[PDB]
Amino acid sequence: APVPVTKLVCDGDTYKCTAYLDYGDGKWVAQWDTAVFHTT
Amino acid sequence: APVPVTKLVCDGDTYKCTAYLDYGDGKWVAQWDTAVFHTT
Amino acid sequence: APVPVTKLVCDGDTYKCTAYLDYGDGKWVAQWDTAVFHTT
Ligand SMILES: C[C@@H]1O[C@@H](O)[C@@H](O)[C@H](O)[C@@H]1O
Repeated sequence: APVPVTKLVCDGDTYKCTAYLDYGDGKWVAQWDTAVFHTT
Repeated sequence: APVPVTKLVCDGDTYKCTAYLDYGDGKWVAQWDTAVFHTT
Repeated sequence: APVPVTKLVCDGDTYKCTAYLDYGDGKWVAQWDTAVFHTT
């Protein structure tokens, strides 16, 4: 299936972004490595 | 030059994450792999 | 800690997504590599 993403967050401690999914009981997420930094 | 992401979707079987780009003919996408899992 | 992504863009020539983050002076972002392409 194609599973819709509801919203995103990212964490500078873990260097993970997390997508909340519209699926099942509402507590599934998708997660991936990201860089995080203060820009200019 | 960066363009808006219109939406995110996530495949149920591969956990491939697809971002639909607002640009030109509307058929451009971005893609990456993710880990999907169930939380508390 | 997880902070909201307020905006999401993708850059075709760099193959990078940039997430803008709701934190601090508002210049925090997150970035990851992506495949970019035109769909059928
Ligand atoms: C965007 C920020 O990134 C790092 O500085 C973290 O220590 C914060 O919790 C926040 O996630």
